[PDB]
Amino acid sequence: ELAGNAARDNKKTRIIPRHLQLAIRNDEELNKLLGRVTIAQGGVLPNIQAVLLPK
Amino acid sequence: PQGEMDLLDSTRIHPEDYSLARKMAADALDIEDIDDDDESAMRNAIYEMVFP
Amino acid sequence: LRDNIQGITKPAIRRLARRGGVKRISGLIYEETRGVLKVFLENVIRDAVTYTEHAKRKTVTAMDVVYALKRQGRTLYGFGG
Amino acid sequence: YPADKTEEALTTFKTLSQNSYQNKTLGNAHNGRSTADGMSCDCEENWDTVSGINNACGEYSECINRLTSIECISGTCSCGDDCQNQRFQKKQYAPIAVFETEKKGYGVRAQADIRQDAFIYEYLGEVIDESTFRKRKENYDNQGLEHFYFMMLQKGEFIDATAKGGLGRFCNHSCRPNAYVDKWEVGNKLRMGIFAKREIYKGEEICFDYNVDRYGANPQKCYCGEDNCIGFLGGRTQTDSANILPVPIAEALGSTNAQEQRWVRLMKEQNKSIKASDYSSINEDYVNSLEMRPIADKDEASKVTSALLKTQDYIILRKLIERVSLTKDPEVLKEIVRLRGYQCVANILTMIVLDQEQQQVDVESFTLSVLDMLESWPNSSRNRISSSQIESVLESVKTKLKKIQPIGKKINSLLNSWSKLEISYKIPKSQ
Amino acid sequence: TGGVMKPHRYRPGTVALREIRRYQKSTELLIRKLPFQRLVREIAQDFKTDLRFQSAAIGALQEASEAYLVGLFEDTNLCAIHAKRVTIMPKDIQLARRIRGERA
Amino acid sequence: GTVALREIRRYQKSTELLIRKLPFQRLVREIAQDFKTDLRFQSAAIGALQEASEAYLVGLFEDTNLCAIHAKRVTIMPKDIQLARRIRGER
Ligand SMILES: Nc1ncnc2c1ncn2[C@@H]1O[C@H](CSCC[C@H](N)C(=O)O)[C@@H](O)[C@H]1O
Ligand SMILES: [Zn+2]
Ligand SMILES: [Zn+2]
Ligand SMILES: [Zn+2]
Repeated sequence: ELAGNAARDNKKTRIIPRHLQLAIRNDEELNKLLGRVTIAQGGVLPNIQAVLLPK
Repeated sequence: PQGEMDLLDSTRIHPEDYSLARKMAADALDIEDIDDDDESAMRNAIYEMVFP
Repeated sequence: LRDNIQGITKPAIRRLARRGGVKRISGLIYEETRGVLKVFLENVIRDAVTYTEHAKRKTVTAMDVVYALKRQGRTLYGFGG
Repeated sequence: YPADKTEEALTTFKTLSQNSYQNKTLGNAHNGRSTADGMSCDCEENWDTVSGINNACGEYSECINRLTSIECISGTCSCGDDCQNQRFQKKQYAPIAVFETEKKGYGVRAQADIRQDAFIYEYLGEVIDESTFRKRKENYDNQGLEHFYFMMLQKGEFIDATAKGGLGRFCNHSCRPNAYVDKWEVGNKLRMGIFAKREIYKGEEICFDYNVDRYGANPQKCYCGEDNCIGFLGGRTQTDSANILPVPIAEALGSTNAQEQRWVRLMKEQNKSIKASDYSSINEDYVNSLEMRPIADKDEASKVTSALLKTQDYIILRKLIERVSLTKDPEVLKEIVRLRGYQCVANILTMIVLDQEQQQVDVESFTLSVLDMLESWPNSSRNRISSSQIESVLESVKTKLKKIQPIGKKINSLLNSWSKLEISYKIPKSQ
Repeated sequence: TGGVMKPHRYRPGTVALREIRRYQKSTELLIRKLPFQRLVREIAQDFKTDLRFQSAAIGALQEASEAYLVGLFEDTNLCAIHAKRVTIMPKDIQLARRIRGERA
Repeated sequence: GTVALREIRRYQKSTELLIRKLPFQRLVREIAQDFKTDLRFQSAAIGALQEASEAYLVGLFEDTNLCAIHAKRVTIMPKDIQLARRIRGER
């Protein structure tokens, strides 16, 4: 369900490992359960630190 | 100021008195580094006097 | 094959650091990343090799690799686990 | 102030509202690689209900696309339509006017006070390829045009502002500019904008650094009036070995492109260190190793006078004074008198024998090497000296170095010789 | 007067932040396949030779190594940010490994 | 500063528990009450909980001291606590 929703925000009809990684890492309890697993071809969530940005 | 055209060509002053007019203009502006033989400084002085 | 640790080139490790959100890279860090990558690969390769040797085989398969990784708490999904 | 010339400047060319393309392939972002996953900022649309303005992606907002020099596109970004990061597309230029002053042509002035980092005006023109650029450049050189109108959008792609463009073509070069050009991405295209480097007030001229590649063209003298002016329009040298000292200063020492080549070719190529191109630090070894020949040209004398007025180095002044010692042409000396060489020599003395950055013996050698041509030059009136009053400096330095008696006796002879000369008239003024 | 004005260069960090977004949006492998395969063979050679390596095993090893390196660099970026710096140093790598327990 | 090193040497050479027994016992009972009521507790379970919590807190303080050392400081701060917890994987 979460993977299909995340695909729907990406305007795609094909579920890929990227959408699965997005669905797992964006949900707190699912991230807690699947903490120590690496999703093949899943990539990384976009995260840029606040003080890393210029002023 | 060093160009081909001349300020005094638009006046009634004869060309034989151009250095006289430039010495008047240079001495009026309280310049002291001026020398009579330096035509360039005379032209600069008269240009800054008439068109500051 | 002789000293191909330099095959992990500087733009590649720069890309790997860049995915982690790192903005600036020190000039001395590359040897350290090569060393830690060598250590990790050494451990996983060792475990996969003894898994294969127990199986009386001469070719390391993906199942041994996924088994070794999962035994180190680094479970991998997508390769027949 | 100067009269407005905005409409007159506009009539000189075909005004454009947007950049024109020679073909649809040129000017595309990412070398034409269409990023179908366009970078969408995560900003939420902030609509002020009173003014009906979408305040999202503002100047002090944290829009990632704005920081990365990418403009939001309506209908694709979460910021919504009419966000505050559509400056190029909405064409919200700063209010500017056109005027004329000094030796410059038309120039752009700020009609209002403009904040720091604010977008001023989008540089407009025709996007052209390299061959079309070469053809147009050859045509303009045949036409004798004395104005640059080309900017490099990117590698192999140029923008011409000669016949068609915008008001930005009238901006003049400044060696200490208040604005700068930057490259931005709008959609799948590349734009060149002009942003304010500092706070600019109304009426002030808007200028940017040209950083111009000559492509082998001759230098053009810079009349910007900035104190940090290098005197000519250019940029980085086309190769190393090209300059070690500034031209006027290098040609003052008798050095040329060949002599500046030879030193670097003899040492840098043979494992000895020569720093990059920077005239803030003088390399004394090059100046000592330079060859010296007498001056017989008045333009070279003017360059020598400029070098005296500019260079602070002890060694460059030593070698220039030595070259003057070799020089014995009376007409060049009369030109130096007209240039008031005595005025420059007073400061050259003062910096070395009144301020003490060197050793007393070496300063004594310098003073003996600089009194000789002062003794030798033709002089016919104290009015030459009166433009410098260098006699006062001579008295101060003979009094300071009173223990070195040859310098004192030479200055005695020099002031005795100068005391006998005639004087010339200054018109009295009313009181 | 046919010269060209130059577009100058980007500020340090702008192209860095751009490529940060580009690599965090896309998912392709960042390590070259053949040098990594040779490195894996070099490490495996030290125990017992004549060991053939299936393509799927090499791909799994590459994916695991990339995931490990990305996690380590995230931790090292946190370490650098904690020390009021924006540049990561090897000391942050060693400290991250120390606190993670990988290094004794 | 001297008594800081004296306390470090004394506690690093000692082996007895540093958390007081009765407040920890009441804390354990108070925490366990809201999961299930009328709960009884063996003494050895409370001692095991105390020993495990003390070992965990000692390890956390050691890693926090390392984090404080990294930032050219000698005083530990809460930001060191959440840095150590974040890197170690707790949330
Ligand atoms: N500081 C400066 N000193 C001298 N010439 C300058 C200058 N800045 C710009 N220019 C001249 O202006 C050209 C750029 S086009 C600027 C507008 C043009 N002068 C006009 O009024 O139509 C340069 O190539 C140069 O010839
Ligand atoms: Zn935005
Ligand atoms: Zn926007
Ligand atoms: Zn200038």
